Amino acid sequence: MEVAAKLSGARISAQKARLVADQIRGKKVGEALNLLAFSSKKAAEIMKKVLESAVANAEHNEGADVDDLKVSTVFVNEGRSLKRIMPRAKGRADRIVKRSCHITVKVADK
Amino acid sequence: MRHRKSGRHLSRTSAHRKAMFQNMAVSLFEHELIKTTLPKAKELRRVAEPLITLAKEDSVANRRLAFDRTRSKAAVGKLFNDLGKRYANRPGGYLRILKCGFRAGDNAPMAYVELVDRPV
Amino acid sequence: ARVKRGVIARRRHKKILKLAKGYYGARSRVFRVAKQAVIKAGQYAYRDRRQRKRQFRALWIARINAGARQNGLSYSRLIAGLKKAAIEIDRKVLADLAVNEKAAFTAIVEKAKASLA
Amino acid sequence: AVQQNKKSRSARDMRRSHDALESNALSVEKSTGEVHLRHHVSPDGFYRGRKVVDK
RNA sequence: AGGGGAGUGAAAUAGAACCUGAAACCGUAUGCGUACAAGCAGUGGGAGCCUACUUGUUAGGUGACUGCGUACCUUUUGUAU
RNA sequence: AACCCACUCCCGUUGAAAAGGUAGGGGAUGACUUGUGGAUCGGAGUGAAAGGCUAAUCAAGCUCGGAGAUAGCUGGUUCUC
RNA sequence: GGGGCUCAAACCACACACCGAAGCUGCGGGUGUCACGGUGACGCGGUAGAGGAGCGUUCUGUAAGCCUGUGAAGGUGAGUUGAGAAGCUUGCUGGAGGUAUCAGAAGUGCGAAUGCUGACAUGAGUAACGACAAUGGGUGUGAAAAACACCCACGCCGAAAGACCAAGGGUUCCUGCGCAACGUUAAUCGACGCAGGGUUAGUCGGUUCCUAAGGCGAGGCUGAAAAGCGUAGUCGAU
Ligand SMILES: [Mg+2]
Ligand SMILES: [Mg+2]
Ligand SMILES: [Mg+2]
Ligand SMILES: [Mg+2]
Ligand SMILES: [Mg+2]
Ligand SMILES: [Mg+2]
Ligand SMILES: [Mg+2]
Ligand SMILES: [Mg+2]
Ligand SMILES: [Mg+2]
Ligand SMILES: [Mg+2]
Ligand SMILES: [Mg+2]
Ligand SMILES: [Mg+2]
Ligand SMILES: [Mg+2]
Ligand SMILES: [Mg+2]
Ligand SMILES: [Mg+2]
Ligand SMILES: [Mg+2]
Ligand SMILES: [Mg+2]
Ligand SMILES: [Mg+2]
Ligand SMILES: [Mg+2]
Ligand SMILES: [Mg+2]
Ligand SMILES: [Mg+2]
Ligand SMILES: [Mg+2]
Ligand SMILES: [Mg+2]
Ligand SMILES: [Mg+2]
Ligand SMILES: [Mg+2]
Ligand SMILES: [Mg+2]
Ligand SMILES: [Mg+2]
Ligand SMILES: [Mg+2]
Ligand SMILES: [Mg+2]
Ligand SMILES: [Mg+2]
Ligand SMILES: [Mg+2]
Ligand SMILES: [Mg+2]
Ligand SMILES: [Mg+2]
Ligand SMILES: [Mg+2]
Ligand SMILES: [Mg+2]
Ligand SMILES: [Mg+2]
Ligand SMILES: [Mg+2]
Ligand SMILES: [Mg+2]
Ligand SMILES: [Mg+2]
Ligand SMILES: [Mg+2]
Ligand SMILES: [Mg+2]
Ligand SMILES: [Mg+2]
Ligand SMILES: [Mg+2]
Ligand SMILES: [Mg+2]
Ligand SMILES: [Mg+2]
Ligand SMILES: [Mg+2]
Ligand SMILES: [Mg+2]
Ligand SMILES: [Mg+2]
Ligand SMILES: [Mg+2]
Ligand SMILES: [Mg+2]
Ligand SMILES: [Mg+2]
Ligand SMILES: [Mg+2]
Ligand SMILES: [Mg+2]
Ligand SMILES: [Mg+2]
Ligand SMILES: [Mg+2]
Ligand SMILES: [Mg+2]
Ligand SMILES: [Mg+2]
Ligand SMILES: [Mg+2]
Ligand SMILES: [Mg+2]
Ligand SMILES: [Mg+2]
Ligand SMILES: [Mg+2]
Ligand SMILES: [Mg+2]
Ligand SMILES: [Mg+2]
Ligand SMILES: [Mg+2]
Ligand SMILES: [Mg+2]
Ligand SMILES: [Mg+2]
Ligand SMILES: [Mg+2]
Ligand SMILES: [Mg+2]
Ligand SMILES: [Mg+2]
Ligand SMILES: [Mg+2]
Ligand SMILES: [Mg+2]
Ligand SMILES: [Mg+2]
Ligand SMILES: [Mg+2]
Ligand SMILES: [Mg+2]
Ligand SMILES: [Mg+2]
Ligand SMILES: [Mg+2]
Ligand SMILES: [Mg+2]
Ligand SMILES: [Mg+2]
Ligand SMILES: [Mg+2]
Ligand SMILES: [Mg+2]
Ligand SMILES: [Mg+2]
Ligand SMILES: [Mg+2]
Ligand SMILES: [Mg+2]
Ligand SMILES: [Mg+2]
Ligand SMILES: [Mg+2]
Ligand SMILES: [Mg+2]
Ligand SMILES: [Mg+2]
Ligand SMILES: [Mg+2]
Ligand SMILES: [Mg+2]
Ligand SMILES: [Mg+2]
Ligand SMILES: [Mg+2]
Ligand SMILES: [Mg+2]
Ligand SMILES: [Mg+2]
Ligand SMILES: [Mg+2]
Ligand SMILES: [Mg+2]
Ligand SMILES: [Mg+2]
Ligand SMILES: [Mg+2]
Ligand SMILES: [Mg+2]
Repeated sequence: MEVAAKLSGARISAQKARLVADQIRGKKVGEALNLLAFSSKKAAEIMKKVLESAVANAEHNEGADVDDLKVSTVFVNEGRSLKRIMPRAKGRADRIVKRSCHITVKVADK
Repeated sequence: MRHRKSGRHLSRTSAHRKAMFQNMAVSLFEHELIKTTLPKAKELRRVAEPLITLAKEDSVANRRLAFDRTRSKAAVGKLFNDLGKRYANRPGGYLRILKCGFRAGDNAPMAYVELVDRPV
Repeated sequence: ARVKRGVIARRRHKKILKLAKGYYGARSRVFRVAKQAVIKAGQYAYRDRRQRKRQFRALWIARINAGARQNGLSYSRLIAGLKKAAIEIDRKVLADLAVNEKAAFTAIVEKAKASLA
Repeated sequence: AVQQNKKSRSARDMRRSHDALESNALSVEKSTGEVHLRHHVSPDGFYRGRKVVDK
């Protein structure tokens, strides 16, 4: 089985997004969706759309069932970062890095 | 310490705090159901409940006292005419507070304040 | 003829970093720290090829000492008797008989006592 | 003040061993079957088996 | 936005920030070690466990316990300094 | 009072600010303050004079050339036996 | 040095044994010099420094050759070979070039120079989010609203935090459609993106007329040259 779904350039840092990703690893799809629907973290809203579409890919493309599935694999990679400038005191400039990440969720009946 | 102390500061001055709970109580008697933050909803029942008790006895002295505390002519009219007659035999507890969730903007716990026997 | 260093510099770093396998932290993944660890590991290896011969001889002696006293003799009195009779077996073989061939070690010990030493 | 030596990979990951998030208390509304937060109004408008806000 | 199929192609992990695509750096998975233990982090010795196969005088991974052990460069009469 | 100035305290010192702010403070019809246009400059200008100011630069501005000035002084100097 | 030590595990004489270095010997190898015609003997710590012998990289000849889409260079593992720099053979990736041997030429070998240029860590998910006039509900739109619009109610300025000229800026002005980036948060909003539109003078401000300070200046006077001063003149608003 093992259908995947990826979200590249997710506008959030990887360390922030990995705290949510550890909550759903190995859990069933039915209960992993509830845990994300009642979470205050912003990453839980981004990762809920990736998981919800990985289940859809298992339906149209592989004719699976929602009940059998579970989250076999989930990981968060880094991505491209935007580099900006922040003006500080006494004529000094700081570099700001706006980080992103790649979110990948795999579901499987196995 | 704050042993045995009552009240919530809510990061406002006393004039601001006193003025904000007048608006909430005046809005509550008109809409019968409002949505606010949970900490603010719990400090409102110490303001809006003593006003409903006062309206059970209608007299010039009581209406003047009610207008000094809710400086709204409609709220004084709503009391003494609709509430206080509806709650004429209720030994307190005229408003109900229910947790409803958290705001999107800053994740603040919200609530529903309503009157107990709403016509709805 | 301009010469570019990219290809021979990479093979030279990789030889050092392959010898630093199994080390801790930056000692196995950054070249500057890994080069010093590889050089230091070669100083110890050179020096411990000498200690290895010292540490094993001290181990054989301590075990002949224990085996001789079960037969009623100290290590120094055993070696004096062994040189006196004729016997010239190693310390490495004597320590092996003490553990395993205890009945052969007993015959050698009572041979050394019979030499009146 | 500032560090005299940079921290290692293991040192900074040991400090983050207390950063794991918790799970909320979710109940199932007995009449219908909606999942809500415990002691909170349902996303539909039900609490303890009664319409309260009618959306 | 981004993806899962399907099509084009000799090849899409050649998909437009597109030949090859290293290192620092950041992850997931498996094997072994690790919560009574003091120090340049290695080396001499060394048990147990895991895998492979020519089934143990073999190969690979880990390294409990233990002897010894105060980085490199420069400048100096002389530096763990 | 407006306006011009900067005597004191505290805050700020990675500042809201490469010289400020809040409280008090001095002059306030004059040797006053100010807008617009113009004149004087690098061993030269201007100075109720502090070696002060001349574009956040002054016991001799900035820029391009002589110019890769010179450095008996620090630092560094790359594969093997 | 510690435990601990009293007819000692202290001290004074005598005796026999043992431990103990990379010292010496045994065994197996490599080298320097000298001698003899492969043996023999004496050696082989080393900074500054002198002397001898080599490896590898880029280009040229050998080469109109040899290898290569039945897979070049490059990348990444494994195995093996030398005393070393290093060589050799193969799995996977890659997809078109490489250069035996012996010579010739060098932009010929990097860990350091508070070296130069890019990328990425630690501090750390830490400080901070820019005046302490102040916000509370309802409704609407929307995928989504503390922040957008509208309503009810609060606060703040009011010799300004209101209105208007000049300088300076340059389309920021209005409307429709948008939210990637910009906005120290979100955004459906914007001084942001795209596209359209918008500025009407005999009397307002310029130009035109006149000059101040000052500038330029036909001839002219001066000055190695560039040029300086200046007359008639003509520019120059405040
Ligand atoms: Mg500035
Ligand atoms: Mg950083
Ligand atoms: Mg109490
Ligand atoms: Mg007051
Ligand atoms: Mg290099
Ligand atoms: Mg190790
Ligand atoms: Mg590594
Ligand atoms: Mg430190
Ligand atoms: Mg340090
Ligand atoms: Mg230091
Ligand atoms: Mg880790
Ligand atoms: Mg933490
Ligand atoms: Mg590929
Ligand atoms: Mg790229
Ligand atoms: Mg091509
Ligand atoms: Mg590529
Ligand atoms: Mg890599
Ligand atoms: Mg693990
Ligand atoms: Mg203990
Ligand atoms: Mg233990
Ligand atoms: Mg420790
Ligand atoms: Mg320690
Ligand atoms: Mg060991
Ligand atoms: Mg070993
Ligand atoms: Mg083994
Ligand atoms: Mg050890
Ligand atoms: Mg030790
Ligand atoms: Mg140095
Ligand atoms: Mg010195
Ligand atoms: Mg000295
Ligand atoms: Mg030290
Ligand atoms: Mg040191
Ligand atoms: Mg020393
Ligand atoms: Mg002024
Ligand atoms: Mg002054
Ligand atoms: Mg002063
Ligand atoms: Mg002062
Ligand atoms: Mg004061
Ligand atoms: Mg004054
Ligand atoms: Mg002042
Ligand atoms: Mg006076
Ligand atoms: Mg001027
Ligand atoms: Mg001038
Ligand atoms: Mg000058
Ligand atoms: Mg002076
Ligand atoms: Mg002067
Ligand atoms: Mg200056
Ligand atoms: Mg000078
Ligand atoms: Mg000059
Ligand atoms: Mg120079
Ligand atoms: Mg010169
Ligand atoms: Mg040096
Ligand atoms: Mg080398
Ligand atoms: Mg005695
Ligand atoms: Mg020896
Ligand atoms: Mg020797
Ligand atoms: Mg020999
Ligand atoms: Mg020598
Ligand atoms: Mg010697
Ligand atoms: Mg050639
Ligand atoms: Mg191939
Ligand atoms: Mg080449
Ligand atoms: Mg190849
Ligand atoms: Mg190879
Ligand atoms: Mg070609
Ligand atoms: Mg050639
Ligand atoms: Mg060079
Ligand atoms: Mg070097
Ligand atoms: Mg380098
Ligand atoms: Mg260097
Ligand atoms: Mg060096
Ligand atoms: Mg520095
Ligand atoms: Mg450097
Ligand atoms: Mg961090
Ligand atoms: Mg801290
Ligand atoms: Mg803190
Ligand atoms: Mg803070
Ligand atoms: Mg603030
Ligand atoms: Mg501040
Ligand atoms: Mg603000
Ligand atoms: Mg509102
Ligand atoms: Mg609303
Ligand atoms: Mg706000
Ligand atoms: Mg006022
Ligand atoms: Mg203009
Ligand atoms: Mg524009
Ligand atoms: Mg506009
Ligand atoms: Mg619009
Ligand atoms: Mg934003
Ligand atoms: Mg959004
Ligand atoms: Mg615009
Ligand atoms: Mg005129
Ligand atoms: Mg004139
Ligand atoms: Mg003139
Ligand atoms: Mg003339
Ligand atoms: Mg004129
Ligand atoms: Mg004119
Ligand atoms: Mg005018």
